[PDB]
Amino acid sequence: SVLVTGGAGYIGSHTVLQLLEGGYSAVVVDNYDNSSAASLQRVKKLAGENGNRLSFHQVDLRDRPALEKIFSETKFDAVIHFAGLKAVGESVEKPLLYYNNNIVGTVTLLEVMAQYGCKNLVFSSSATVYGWPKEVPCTEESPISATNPYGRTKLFLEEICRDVHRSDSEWKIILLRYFNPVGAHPSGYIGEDPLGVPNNLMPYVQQVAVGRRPHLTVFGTDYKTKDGTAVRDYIHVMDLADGHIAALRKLDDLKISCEVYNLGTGNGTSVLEMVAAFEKASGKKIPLVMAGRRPGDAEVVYASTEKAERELNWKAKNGIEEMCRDLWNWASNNPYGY
Amino acid sequence: AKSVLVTGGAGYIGSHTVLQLLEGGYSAVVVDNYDNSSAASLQRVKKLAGENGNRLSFHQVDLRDRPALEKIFSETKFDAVIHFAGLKAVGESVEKPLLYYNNNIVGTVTLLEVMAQYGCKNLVFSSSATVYGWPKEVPCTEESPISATNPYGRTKLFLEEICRDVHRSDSEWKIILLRYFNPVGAHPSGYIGEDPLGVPNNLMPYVQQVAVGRRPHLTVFGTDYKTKDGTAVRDYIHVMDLADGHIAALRKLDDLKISCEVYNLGTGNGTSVLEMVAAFEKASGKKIPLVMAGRRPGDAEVVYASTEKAERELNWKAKNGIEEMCRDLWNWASNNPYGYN
Ligand SMILES: NC(=O)c1ccc[n+]([C@@H]2O[C@H](COP(=O)([O-])OP(=O)(O)OC[C@H]3O[C@@H](n4cnc5c(N)ncnc54)[C@H](O)[C@@H]3O)[C@@H](O)[C@H]2O)c1
Ligand SMILES: NC(=O)c1ccc[n+]([C@@H]2O[C@H](COP(=O)([O-])OP(=O)(O)OC[C@H]3O[C@@H](n4cnc5c(N)ncnc54)[C@H](O)[C@@H]3O)[C@@H](O)[C@H]2O)c1
Ligand SMILES: O=c1ccn([C@@H]2O[C@H](COP(=O)(O)OP(=O)(O)O)[C@@H](O)[C@H]2O)c(=O)[nH]1
Ligand SMILES: O=c1ccn([C@@H]2O[C@H](COP(=O)(O)OP(=O)(O)O)[C@@H](O)[C@H]2O)c(=O)[nH]1
Repeated sequence: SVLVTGGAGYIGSHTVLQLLEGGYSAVVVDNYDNSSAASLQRVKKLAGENGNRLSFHQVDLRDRPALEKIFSETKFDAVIHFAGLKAVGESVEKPLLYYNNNIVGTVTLLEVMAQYGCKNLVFSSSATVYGWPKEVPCTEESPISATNPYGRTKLFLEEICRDVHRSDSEWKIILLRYFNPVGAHPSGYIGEDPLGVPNNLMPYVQQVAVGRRPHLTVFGTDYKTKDGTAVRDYIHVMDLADGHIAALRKLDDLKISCEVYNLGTGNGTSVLEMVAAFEKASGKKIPLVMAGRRPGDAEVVYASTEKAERELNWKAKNGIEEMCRDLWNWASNNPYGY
Repeated sequence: AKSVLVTGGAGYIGSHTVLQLLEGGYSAVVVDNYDNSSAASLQRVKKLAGENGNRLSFHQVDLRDRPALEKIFSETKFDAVIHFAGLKAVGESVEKPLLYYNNNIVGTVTLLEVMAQYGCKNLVFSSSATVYGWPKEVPCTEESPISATNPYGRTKLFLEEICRDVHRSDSEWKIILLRYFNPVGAHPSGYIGEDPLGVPNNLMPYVQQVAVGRRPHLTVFGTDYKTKDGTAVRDYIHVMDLADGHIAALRKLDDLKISCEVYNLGTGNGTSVLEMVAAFEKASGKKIPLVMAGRRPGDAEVVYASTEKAERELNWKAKNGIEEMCRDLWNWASNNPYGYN
């Protein structure tokens, strides 16, 4: 039995489905800031028999009575915490919004969790905590420093989790630094369906590919990379989902405390390479506006996979070609989302 | 004709600072939740401010209570906000980090948001020398590396960062981050001073608690340091001089080429824990039984301020020395041994 925060969202979507399919039970809480209930209806059907073990509610983590009601009626073995705003660029423009939602929401969740004696957490952290890396592939113990308010929320919230653990050794925490999840379930029955104007690269791309946005703005062209565009470690959302189930099994291992794990593929890809990958998979051509660097972006970021392999027995198995096929497969069949 | 909201204004530094605002011609509205104070301090500031008492207003309000705070900002054109409110004990922060993060960050964020809503984007923030961490170079300059070593110190580091983010987001904001060193003492009248609720975590309130007989002994946190007496060295400033620094900061806030500046408020001198205990014993005539214990989680070896920048840009320099600090502490305590009764 698992509480999934922001589980109507992109990665949450997929992870819930994986939980359901792995024998677990799931309660989702989500305020539908960047998702709708409709995504979980599709996870329900897609999950088949196991779909009877999913239940979901419209709750803001900051609504403490609403969240208390949730933990009242169910004992949680673990919380998986995906809820938050996640856009570097929105961040720089709207810092309070982000410290409000991410830190206040999370602090409330940690407080309620303790109050009801659920003290095992998997936390959605981000490669953004590496800020602008000095070193080729970012290890877990690389220097941690943020560059923008979203980065700082995640960095701050990791430090806050370390502080909780240290205060109270009943707590079992795993911090997962996701690099750049992309793709969809290969069925194409679910996928990324952000509300509002999209912020992430590939939901923006899919929407341009389908008529919903006029062009993709490329953020920066003078980077010190082989084609001038920024480089990221793009990872198949389904691999990312699976790594959460491995986090979950790791939670009651030997003597875990407050462990951090990168979840990436270890390979860097430029924004243009991603475009071109997407165009290969889609056969559609993406109009591009070349713009300046987006405030807050790192230049090259990609994972060390070694710690996650050694300790979670987890590795990503899909490559770019798969991520784009699955995305296109979801996008083709679901051009307006849900 | 100037109007100031003081968060945490019932507290040690807030109380003294509110008094100096009043004597200074300012009008002050205080919002406190009496988590670590009582109304008595502001009753007493009123009387002491004399005629200027008429310009003090005090509401009992938690910064996290957004409706209440909106009400306050509705009814009064505030020219600037001094934000003192928060939990401050590093020992408690380690045991209860959520309390600290919750109160300190939710509290501040909600204030920043209400301020921005009602067009009051002038902030003077209670930061702390604790964000200097374990400093490589002393004196500690406003340019030096910043860092925290415990939850409390994280709330100040993180909030400075947030203020910096808010500034970058929105150039209307003018923000001074005041890094207090170690406030000590009381109004020389003896009529007000520090009175924390429950167990004091700061060194000198704990000392005066032992001296009047509330507390059996002072635990010395560290005797194995690389100081002249092996005890931790800090920069202790008269709270009354700290308060004048706020007046200096408010004046400064009315300068064009300001946006988000750090100023140290210290004396620039270091004093061991045992030197402060010796100086208090001289001021009071009391013996302070000492338990020698280990270092406190996060404590720095040596921390004192560079005063250079605050001298040049704020036109402010601490005027009281250690003897004066201990004289007024004792003048307040002797007569109010258990605080506002
Ligand atoms: N997608 C990425 O590239 C990436 C990379 C690293 C880390 N992350 C983090 O992973 C998590 C999930 O990412 P995602 O791509 O699934 O984002 P998403 O927006 O698809 O999902 C997040 C969900 O959180 C919900 N939510 C937001 N604030 C909430 C609140 N206060 N209370 C309740 N629900 C709330 C949203 O409605 C949304 O459904 C986030 O914490 C994000 O910051 C994402
Ligand atoms: N005193 C020091 O040694 C020192 C050193 C560095 C920084 N500081 C900072 O200076 C500020 C003032 O310190 P102080 O010595 O006056 O402490 P204090 O405890 O006397 O003052 C804090 C005041 O804030 C109030 N308060 C706390 N949380 C509140 C909330 N959520 N809403 C409303 N009121 C709230 C308390 O009731 C109290 O009156 C604090 O922010 C502290 O962290 C103090
Ligand atoms: O409209 C967009 C969205 C993203 N990106 C770039 O694509 C990469 C992936 O960014 P995204 O926002 O998806 O994730 P982030 O790396 O910020 O977590 C980065 O180099 C972004 O600058 C871009 O150029 N245009
Ligand atoms: O009960 C106490 C409180 C404080 N200190 C020491 O006194 C100095 C100042 O402590 P305080 O907490 O007042 O100041 P901070 O350094 O936290 O701002 C530090 O070296 C503390 O270790 C101590 O020995 N015993």
